[PDB]
Amino acid sequence: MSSLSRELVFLILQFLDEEKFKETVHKLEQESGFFFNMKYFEEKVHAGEWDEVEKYLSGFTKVDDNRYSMKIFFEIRKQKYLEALDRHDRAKAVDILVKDLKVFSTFNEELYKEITQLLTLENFRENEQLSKYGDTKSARSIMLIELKKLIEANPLFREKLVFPTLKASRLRTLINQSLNWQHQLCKNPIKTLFTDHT
Amino acid sequence: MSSLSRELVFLILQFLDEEKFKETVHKLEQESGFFFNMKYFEEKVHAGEWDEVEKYLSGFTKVDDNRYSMKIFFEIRKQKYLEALDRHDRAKAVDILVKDLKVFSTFNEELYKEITQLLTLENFRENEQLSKYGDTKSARSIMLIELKKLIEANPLFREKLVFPTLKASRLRTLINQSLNWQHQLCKNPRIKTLFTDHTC
Amino acid sequence: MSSLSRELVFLILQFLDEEKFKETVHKLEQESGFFFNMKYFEEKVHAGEWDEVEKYLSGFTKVDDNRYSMKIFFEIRKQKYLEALDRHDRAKAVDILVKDLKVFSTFNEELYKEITQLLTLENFRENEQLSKYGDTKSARSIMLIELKKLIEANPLFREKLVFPTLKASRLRTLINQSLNWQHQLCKNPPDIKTLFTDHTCT
Amino acid sequence: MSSLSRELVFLILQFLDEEKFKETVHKLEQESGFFFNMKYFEEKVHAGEWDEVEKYLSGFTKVDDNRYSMKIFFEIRKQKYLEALDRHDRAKAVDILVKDLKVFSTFNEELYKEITQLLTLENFRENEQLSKYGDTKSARSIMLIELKKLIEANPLFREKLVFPTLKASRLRTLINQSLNWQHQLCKNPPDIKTLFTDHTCT
Amino acid sequence: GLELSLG
Amino acid sequence: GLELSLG
Amino acid sequence: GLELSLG
Amino acid sequence: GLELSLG
Repeated sequence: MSSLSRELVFLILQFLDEEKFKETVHKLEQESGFFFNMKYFEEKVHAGEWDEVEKYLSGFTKVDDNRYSMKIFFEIRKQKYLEALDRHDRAKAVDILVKDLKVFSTFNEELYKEITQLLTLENFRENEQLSKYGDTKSARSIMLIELKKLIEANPLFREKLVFPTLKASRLRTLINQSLNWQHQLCKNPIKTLFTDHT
Repeated sequence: MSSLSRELVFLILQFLDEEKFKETVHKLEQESGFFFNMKYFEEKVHAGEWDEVEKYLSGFTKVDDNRYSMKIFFEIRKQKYLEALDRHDRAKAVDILVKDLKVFSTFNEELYKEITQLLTLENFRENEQLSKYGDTKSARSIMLIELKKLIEANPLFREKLVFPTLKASRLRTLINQSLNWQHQLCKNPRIKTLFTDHTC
Repeated sequence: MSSLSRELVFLILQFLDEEKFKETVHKLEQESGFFFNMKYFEEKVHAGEWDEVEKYLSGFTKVDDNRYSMKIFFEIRKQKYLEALDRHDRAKAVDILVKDLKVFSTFNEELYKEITQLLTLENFRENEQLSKYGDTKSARSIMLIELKKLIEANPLFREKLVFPTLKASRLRTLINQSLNWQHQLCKNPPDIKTLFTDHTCT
Repeated sequence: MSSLSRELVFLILQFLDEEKFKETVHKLEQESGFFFNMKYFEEKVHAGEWDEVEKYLSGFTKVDDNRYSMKIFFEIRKQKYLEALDRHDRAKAVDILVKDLKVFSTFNEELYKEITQLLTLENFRENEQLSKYGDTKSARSIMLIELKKLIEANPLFREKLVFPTLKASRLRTLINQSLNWQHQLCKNPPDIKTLFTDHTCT
Repeated sequence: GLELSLG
Repeated sequence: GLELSLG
Repeated sequence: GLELSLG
Repeated sequence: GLELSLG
């Protein structure tokens, strides 16, 4: 990508947000990988929308890219798992354990066993390391604080955490100039943006 | 929306497609409701991604807008239901029957009952009208043919099915002109940003 | 079976009850089919123990024996079904509907359809015929009243509903007499060891 | 003593068996705790009826009564667990692990840990010690082979494993003798009415 | 009378 | 027109 | 001997 | 400490 194209994505991001296309904004952020939206990330973590969180993240890093992005996913899947235990859905808890958490077993053998053994507890807070866990809403908040730090420290997010700042509707402003350049000369000043004004 | 703004969305759609941001293209199609992408729709129906299908459609019509769009959702939710039965997931089948299909009962009480009674069959192919449903793959395909017709006839989609045609990268070309307009107000020649107007 | 043998089963029932072997008493009632114990049946219906209810009944009648015994099983399985709906366990509700209730369809096509469609209601009390079903506890009670009538009128149960009346421990008394008859044949009359072989003095 | 009511149970047991009341035989075996029917136990272990298996055992011993009977319950519950794993029912496996296997957690922390971890294997035969557990049928039979050694060696079963020796139908001949004691008291003479009350002509 | 029904 | 049906 | 074990 | 942990 050029820096022109990269900059153009940002203008588009601003435009889409102003026109209130909310889901398109975050799909664009994700697929371009140019801007990571913390506010959005927090909102999704609090709502516990775990599939969307991992999907949004996936535009910026994969699970095994580095030790930072590896702990990010681990933390998310650990909370997913604990919530499953907490509503006593042991069917879901085991599924998460095998599908989502097993990748971390390869290099953390003992930890994977320790996490597995929480299945046999009446309450996982019987484990002293998890004894400090207070409710879903609070646990999510606590975890979110940890994630924000991990992302801000992640070298793959390094140039991605700050939106530029622009006068509103910069894209519309540029478009207007093109009409000035086109719709000048030959025709001034409803017709399209599809072809040049003459 | 002006026709300016509407056309600008189309430019954006072309750009996004060229940069291969596929998912962003379809979110924009959906949220703007300006262009319905058949190719995409087909791809998702074949994949059985019903959640996304209904979500994409939701950008263009509600279930009760008209008889065409009503039959479209009905067909989609019926196939959803039958697939649930076919994988023997009767918990999901009942969930679909109440959440998705119940709205159609009011208008057809008898069909809803007939469809409900399929829960108790060993195979819904015991019903003669459904005795012909041979595959998940094939059924989706048959159904898709029907949806395309329903969509093409639907008055809410009628003017939304054909993309305009533009030379490649029209938006990139327009942006270029704004840079030409900015720098022609400069003193002498002969980039930096699109964020503020460029000068010397 | 002789009526001697039949009577012996009753003695045993009394003995088993006195020794408080609770489950053995009702297995014997069931397997012999000689006595249907209402008191026990009621207790189990209130408790909602449906698998044991149908198993106890199965010692006396099958579902298709007669129109009384048909309605009895239908009522039990209907309540079973409604309870599943009431706890919103639609997975269980459909399992019941297909395994237990489908047998009644052949001869009731329309009712089976009507019952099936209760799955799609927010609450089956939206159906006017069921609009009065207020409690699991109360429903069981109402239904139980109906079953008692059906059982008492059922021709297969008609001579099985009343226990005889006996002095306490009749079996122990009889056993005692057998020991008296054994030892009165003695010409040295210690002592008597066991019941496994006849006693003698020696 | 109560050596009577114990003896009287065997007589009743024998009778119940002659009349083919199978389930009454085993409830009584279980509830009296007087005779352990190995033949029945094996039949139920092969059939995998673990609930009936364990409740039958309960009439005889608890999990913590002695080291033998505690290996007895563990081997059964382990098998219960592995079977769930093998049919890929991970939900049932966790419940078995927690309700049933969890008792052994305390003195065998580590064994319980190794055993929990089988949930995450694609097939638990990937574990070293389980590399030969192959088939359900064989697993049940192999375990049953040792359970048998364990039940027989257990002090609580040692006197309960072998049935007494009796002429067939010892209870009926006794009833016959008791009625004979009734009628050599009466005048004047082979015609019976009931066992409920004592026989009198004259 | 003896026929099956919902309530 | 566009009647809903099973087939 | 009577120790509980995996196999 | 980037090591993963329960805490």
